[PDB]
Amino acid sequence: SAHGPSAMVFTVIQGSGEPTDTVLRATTLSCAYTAEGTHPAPRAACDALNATDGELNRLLAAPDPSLVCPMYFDPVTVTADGVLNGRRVAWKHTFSNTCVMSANLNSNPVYAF
Amino acid sequence: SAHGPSAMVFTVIQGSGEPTDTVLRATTLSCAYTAEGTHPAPRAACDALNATDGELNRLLAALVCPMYFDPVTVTADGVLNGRRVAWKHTFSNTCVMSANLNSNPVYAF
Amino acid sequence: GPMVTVTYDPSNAPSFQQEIANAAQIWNSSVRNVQLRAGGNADFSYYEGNDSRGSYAQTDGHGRGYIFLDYQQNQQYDSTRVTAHETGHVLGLPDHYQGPCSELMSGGGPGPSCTNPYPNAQERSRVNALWANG
Amino acid sequence: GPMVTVTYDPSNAPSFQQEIANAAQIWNSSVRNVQLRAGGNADFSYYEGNDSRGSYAQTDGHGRGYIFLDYQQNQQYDSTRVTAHETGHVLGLPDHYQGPCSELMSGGGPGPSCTNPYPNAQERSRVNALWANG
Ligand SMILES: [Zn+2]
Ligand SMILES: [Zn+2]
Repeated sequence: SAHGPSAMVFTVIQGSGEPTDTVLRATTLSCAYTAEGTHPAPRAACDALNATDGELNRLLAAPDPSLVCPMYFDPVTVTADGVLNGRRVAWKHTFSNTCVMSANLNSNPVYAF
Repeated sequence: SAHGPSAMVFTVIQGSGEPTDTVLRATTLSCAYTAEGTHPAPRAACDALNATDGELNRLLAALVCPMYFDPVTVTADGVLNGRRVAWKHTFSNTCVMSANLNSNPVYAF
Repeated sequence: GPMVTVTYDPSNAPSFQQEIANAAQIWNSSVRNVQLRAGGNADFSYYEGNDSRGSYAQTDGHGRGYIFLDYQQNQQYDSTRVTAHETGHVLGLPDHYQGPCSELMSGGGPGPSCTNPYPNAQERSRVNALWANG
Repeated sequence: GPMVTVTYDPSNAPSFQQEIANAAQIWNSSVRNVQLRAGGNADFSYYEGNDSRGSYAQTDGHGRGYIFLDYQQNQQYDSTRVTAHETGHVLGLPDHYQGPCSELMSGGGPGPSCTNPYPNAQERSRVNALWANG
């Protein structure tokens, strides 16, 4: 329920999230009096980030219940690092494959980059 | 070495860099065809970041500082030349931090 | 009468004495369940200086914490809207960046041209709900 | 003639066929120790799409890797300067963001008004030097 300014880096990585793994996409986001960063939709992204109430696992609280995904393995990892509500944070989540990622995140504005 | 785009978050934290520690300052930086971010001097920042050649410890290049204990940390997280990185360094005090960094444009925020 | 009176310390923000008073006047005349009062052993405080991040608030959302007002930002954006907006966070309101100028909690979202310092109907209702039982 | 002929694949960038061709002509007429081949089983490739980061290059700096050209950025910045600039990274040149428009490797640093796609004599010579024995 704590409120503070945020300055974050979000990334999507091809694989388990190993050091040599390819960074498919990344973007920056800053929320204070203004919503800015390299994020294509900062206003929407900052609002979506604040909805988690500090728990970034809540970026996965609303999955696509109808999207039927294959049960194969082609791992994809999402990350979030920086300042979240005035406190330094580090979070990552690896999905079985890209479908599983699409379905779980369900077009959350934070990862809409 | 290897060249790629960079997207970083830099911070200065009161203390050792623990989860409950107060963030004194933070900024974002992005280097690709354009140097941008919330950094007050992105062009200078991006060139200073690329000078390290992947090793962020190269940001530390050493007047006389008093010996008082009041720790402070500098952190860097994100994408550096297309690879995900996480770095931090703890100084005994702010004077020692300024002495080691010696106005490196990366922490000029 | 208010269910709660929240004390604020404006002494550490001498350059924003007027906008801090303006914010308290705007909120006191907008909500009934909570009132703001200037004082010493304050629940929350106002600070000023320079931060590359601009103005912000570090709060629990229930009267405790602090508000930092940046010099450069308050020269580009309306100081009273900035101060009233940040005071809204200490009263428990979140940001709604996608909101219009009529929404005080949209902050800097609608841009620097936006000068409205007053909370809308929904905002006034939300703060009354939050301070209803103290 | 040149020491090395580097093959590029422009097939995954159909919207930038003209600017890819211009970049190769700019570099082939600017350096003598290295030359760029129209296509085949290429050393490096061109891609296009949408990236919040804009256009960039992921390369070892010695002819291998790839260049990504962003749609929105190439509408705001000169497409030929963007393409020639990034081709410079595959040729082993770094960025010099603080540099002027006369410096091709300053990229987007001097702003969108900058349209110069040609590397200055210092850039041209470093490239000739990096491919002399390499
Ligand atoms: Zn706010
Ligand atoms: Zn470049």
